[PDB]
Amino acid sequence: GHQPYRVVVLSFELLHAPATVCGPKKSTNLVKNKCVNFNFNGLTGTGVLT
Amino acid sequence: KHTPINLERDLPQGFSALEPLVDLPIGINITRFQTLLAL
Ligand SMILES: *[C@@H]1O[C@H](CO)[C@@H](O)[C@H](O)[C@H]1NC(C)=O
Repeated sequence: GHQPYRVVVLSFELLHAPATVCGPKKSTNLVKNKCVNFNFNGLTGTGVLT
Repeated sequence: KHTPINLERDLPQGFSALEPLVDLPIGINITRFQTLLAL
């Protein structure tokens, strides 16, 4: 109650501007020659990768 | 686009596309621009 304490405060905000600041993006392995779904950097679809 | 040009005093009669280099999320407006030289 009388000992030093270190304090850190984080603030966020939004407005009419590009985000340009985002956190981690997870990833999976790559498979071929099988009917599989895919998400290749924002593009979604289903097919066979060759 | 960097095009090697033969000896000529005018823009050549040809076609050449311009590839993109970089995109910057600045979100600012532009109305005037200038030139810079070295001496
Ligand atoms: C640039 O100025 C114009 C008016 O001069 C304004 O409409 C526009 O929103 C401005 N863009 C900015 C500040 O990014």
